[PDB]
Amino acid sequence: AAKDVKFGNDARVKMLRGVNVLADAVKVTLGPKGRNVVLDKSFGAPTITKDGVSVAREIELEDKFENMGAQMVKEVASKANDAAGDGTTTATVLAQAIITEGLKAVAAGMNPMDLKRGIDKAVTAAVEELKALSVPCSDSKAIAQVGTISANSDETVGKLIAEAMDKVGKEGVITVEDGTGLQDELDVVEGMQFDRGYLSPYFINKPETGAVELESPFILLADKKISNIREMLPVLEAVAKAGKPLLIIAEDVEGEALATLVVNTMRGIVKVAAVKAPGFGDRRKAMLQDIATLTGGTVISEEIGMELEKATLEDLGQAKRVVINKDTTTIIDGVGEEAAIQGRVAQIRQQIEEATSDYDREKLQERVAKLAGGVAVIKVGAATEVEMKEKKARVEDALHATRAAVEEGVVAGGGVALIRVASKLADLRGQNEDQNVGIKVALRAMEAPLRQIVLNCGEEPSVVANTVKGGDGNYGYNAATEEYGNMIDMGILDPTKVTRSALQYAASVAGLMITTECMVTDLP
Amino acid sequence: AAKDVKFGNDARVKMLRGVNVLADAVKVTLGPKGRNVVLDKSFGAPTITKDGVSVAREIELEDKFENMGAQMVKEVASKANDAAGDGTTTATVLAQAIITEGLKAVAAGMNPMDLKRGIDKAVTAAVEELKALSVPCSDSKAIAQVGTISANSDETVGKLIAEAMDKVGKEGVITVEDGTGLQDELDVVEGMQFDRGYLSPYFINKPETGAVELESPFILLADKKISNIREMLPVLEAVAKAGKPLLIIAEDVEGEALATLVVNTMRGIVKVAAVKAPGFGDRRKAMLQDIATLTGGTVISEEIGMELEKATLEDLGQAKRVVINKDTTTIIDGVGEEAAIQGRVAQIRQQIEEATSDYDREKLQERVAKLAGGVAVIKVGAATEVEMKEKKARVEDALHATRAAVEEGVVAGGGVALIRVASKLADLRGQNEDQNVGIKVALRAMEAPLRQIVLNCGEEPSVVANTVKGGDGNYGYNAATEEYGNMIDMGILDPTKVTRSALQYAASVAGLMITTECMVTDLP
Amino acid sequence: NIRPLHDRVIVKRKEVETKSAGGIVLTGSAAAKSTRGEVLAVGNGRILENGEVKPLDVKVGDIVIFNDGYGVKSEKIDNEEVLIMSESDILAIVEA
Ligand SMILES: Nc1ncnc2c1ncn2[C@@H]1O[C@H](COP(=O)(O)OP(=O)(O)OP(=O)(O)O)[C@@H](O)[C@H]1O
Ligand SMILES: Nc1ncnc2c1ncn2[C@@H]1O[C@H](COP(=O)(O)OP(=O)(O)OP(=O)(O)O)[C@@H](O)[C@H]1O
Ligand SMILES: [K+]
Ligand SMILES: [K+]
Ligand SMILES: [Mg+2]
Ligand SMILES: [Mg+2]
Repeated sequence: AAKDVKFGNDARVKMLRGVNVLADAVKVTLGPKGRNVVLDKSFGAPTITKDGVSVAREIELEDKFENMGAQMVKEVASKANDAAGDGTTTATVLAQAIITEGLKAVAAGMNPMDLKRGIDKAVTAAVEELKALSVPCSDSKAIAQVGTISANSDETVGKLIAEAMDKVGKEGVITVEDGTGLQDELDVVEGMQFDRGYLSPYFINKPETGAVELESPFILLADKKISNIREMLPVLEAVAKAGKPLLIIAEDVEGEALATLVVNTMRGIVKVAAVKAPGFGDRRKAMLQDIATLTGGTVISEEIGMELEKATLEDLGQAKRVVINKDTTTIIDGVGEEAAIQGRVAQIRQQIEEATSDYDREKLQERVAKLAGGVAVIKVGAATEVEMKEKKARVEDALHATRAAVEEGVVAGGGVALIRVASKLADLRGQNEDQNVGIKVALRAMEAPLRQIVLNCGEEPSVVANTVKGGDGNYGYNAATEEYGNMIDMGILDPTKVTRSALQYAASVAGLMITTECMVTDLP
Repeated sequence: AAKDVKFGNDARVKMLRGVNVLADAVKVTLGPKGRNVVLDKSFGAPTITKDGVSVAREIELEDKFENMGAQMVKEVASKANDAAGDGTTTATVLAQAIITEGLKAVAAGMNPMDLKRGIDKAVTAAVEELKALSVPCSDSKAIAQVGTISANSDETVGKLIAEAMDKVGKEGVITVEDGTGLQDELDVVEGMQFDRGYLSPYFINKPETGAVELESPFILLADKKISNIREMLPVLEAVAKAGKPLLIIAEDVEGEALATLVVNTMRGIVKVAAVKAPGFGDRRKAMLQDIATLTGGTVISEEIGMELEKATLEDLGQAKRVVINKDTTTIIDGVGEEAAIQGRVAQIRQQIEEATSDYDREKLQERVAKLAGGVAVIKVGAATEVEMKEKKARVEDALHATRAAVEEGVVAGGGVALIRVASKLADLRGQNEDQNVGIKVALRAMEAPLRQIVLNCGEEPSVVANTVKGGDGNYGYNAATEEYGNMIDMGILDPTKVTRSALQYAASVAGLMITTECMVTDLP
Repeated sequence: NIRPLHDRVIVKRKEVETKSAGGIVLTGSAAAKSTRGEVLAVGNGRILENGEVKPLDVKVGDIVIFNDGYGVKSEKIDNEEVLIMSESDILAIVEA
């Protein structure tokens, strides 16, 4: 359709007004004293949230140029949530401050391209200084503090996430889901815990629990679906000769074969039980082979060539314990070679590195946590649905912050890290004066997270920013108690990945936005 | 679409106006002197209701920010109805009072996050004090009083529900349905009373009633559907040798088999009667096994292995009496082992605990009541459809209140339980002054149910609140007689679960709502 | 023990060739069921229109080629799979 075209300072003012609207919506949540934002949902109750990415996503303005500004600065929070999962509010606070100060220098006649080059140089040096300033975060108390701070100073969430990471180890996978109670519940599972139940209700060895218990059972892995008892009849006879129980992981055991095997189960000759193979095509085979590696067995398939008729006891897998139930199944201490397990771990890690999709990579990480280590599920307990959503978002942010802490390290929180970085970058210079001014607006905008935290606390941002800049090291401002001290000692830690990602994405988008002169939108 | 964004006190005022609209619609029904609300239904006559959850559901406002407030505070009544089924009006009264007093402290410059923390601490301590203050409610007179009070002081409803729980016992299931008469009717059925009639009209042994009566009959449970007489022909011959009547519970009896068995019925060799198995797949087997456990028999199925040809008299179930009618079928004194019966109750109770869906869990509870205990159906009698709906809602609320009374206990009604709890929590303190103020607004808002009850009575809420606070123990205000006295002696009891749930959900939503600063909605 | 009747023969099918001529191992339908098998039991012989029994040209223990179809039947003797056919279904005897 027809277009409205704005040029120069008019377009810059409209875009900055949109950025200010989005950033003022976002930044009322920053810090521990930050407040919540209600987002109207056309389907369901409104969402009360303290995370900046949701309130950034929900912002869309009537003025098309202001809507441009809002969308472009919303990209900052979207990217910061995609990469680190935390610091979206900090990223938007940084992006707004670079844009306002960058447009001040743009209105001062300085070249926006050179300003963007200066911002990029300053933020590259800032990332280097953050990496130098960072301390690795491996101990449990530091992780608990990171999870607490990232969850609006909720010590319960931080300690629960610290315990979960301690339980599942470094290779473990932790996810957050809703709970039925009012309290946070941690559910840690070990070994293979694929979510398929028994094909028939009659396998139950323990009727008082509905769970089949198999002590040191054999494990058959059929990559094909079976409906006749003929094929594994030699295997069934060999198992009956051995006398140990047998568990089948197959694509489908149904009809005739299933009926005869449950009949043989209640006859007592074989304590057999069959369950469906997990996943779907191109994924079922890989983690079926993972189960085989864990249990020291081999998968029976037509592609690999051997049939169930020539399958023997050596072909079948081995574990010390097997638990069947309605929804899932647990295999405890599969008898497999350790070196093969680590080789499979390395292979799936290489697949993770080669994976360019979040879904495939997260499935591979889940498989790694299944075969090695454990899986933790955090049930968010809340009296109401809106508190469930708010607490779930906070726990997710805390989990992402703990993951970023172990990935890259921690720095002093509350924006003190960016303050120290900007203080260290005082002598950085560009190629010309416009680049130096861009560096200076980048350094000044690194004070924006601390200033906005103090503004949310109700104190004076200038006084506290100058006081923190006067101090050295991790000395900073406790925004909850409104005091001063070594931010590490008071447990206010920020993930280096979160702060660095927020700074980088804010700098990139903000430089691209201050470089603009003309904006072309649709007419109202 | 484009968004309107409101910040700070403007957004808080709009949200509070919406909350006030919903809560003023809801709270005109609180107490015995509370009035009714007419809700327009686009399909059918308007609904006159005294329950606060229907009024809360039907409130939606033109102003989008006020509509946010309305939906958020409607979540309180929705959650209170989902959890306890009663006290939705009390929950909305509590939620509104916390929000108004919380926003008063928010406007007073106090930190909303610390106010929410104080409210949560005060309400946790309040739940503890309600649990300490509660007395278990097992006697029939207390149950009758709870059902009466929860049904707008209707003694007939309370005494009917007390008689129903006395008849069906603790394991029984009681439900409310529309009646054809003008009076309330109680219909209690014992044993298995699944709702399938005879497959053919000619089975009727008693033509003057249309009901087949079988005295000490054999029962055959066919999981599969049968269309040929050959399979149970050995069983039919064995039954004819025994001479006792036989009842079939099958998936379907049709065609040649059905014709052969009805012909043999009117020939007098066997007194057989075949009916459909209840329910559908994955639930039919479980309740068929329940019938087998009750009658001491075994279900014939292909999965279990034994066929109808190999079925014998020992395989068939045994009962003392069987009644067949057009819609249902009653089995009286099924001859089964008691220990197996209680093991089945334990298994289905474990399934109930594992069940996370209301439909599946209520079907399991209905199965438990069928196998052990009884099932009561209360027919609501009213001269008109609108009175039918109103009386049905009142009886449903009374039933939920009696269930909560046996589940958790009872306390003094009329909001005096919350008054005593707030009096006990006078010395509770938070981590700072904002948390202490949040505790204080929680304690003050616990007086809101009593104050709104007095307001509905037309008296002065402050005088009565001070008079009740001056008293100790269960001394309180009879709102029907406008008198004072021991509320337990006066028969005004509230379920501890109902009051505690109302307080908890009101506190959670109200704290989350007072924490807000910005609200983002669609443009009008 | 099983011995057949009239003009029919009891034959154990030879093992399927797992590997092809040049060392290529065939599996599945490539390892198709062998038409050759050793003779386990020979019947008395064909009965003609005159009622005389004419002894069969096949002998016990000789590898022969059989044609699978409606004529051939499957059976299990001492937990081993054998095939049942008539002398017409037997194509030829393998010698040397
Ligand atoms: N008690 C505290 N004292 C000082 N600074 C604090 C305190 N608690 C949190 N902070 C700081 O607040 C900053 C941002 O907090 P918050 O979690 O609200 O924002 P965010 O991470 O930018 O947001 P989002 O979850 O939307 O990504 C962090 O830099 C953190 O160090
Ligand atoms: N005669 C009475 N004297 C004093 N208090 C009474 C009397 N009858 C009822 N009440 C009190 O009235 C309060 C609320 O009554 P009502 O049943 O109308 O509301 P509710 O249970 O909050 O609402 P809803 O059915 O919508 O969930 C209860 O706390 C109850 O103890
Ligand atoms: K935030
Ligand atoms: K009411
Ligand atoms: Mg955050
Ligand atoms: Mg009520």
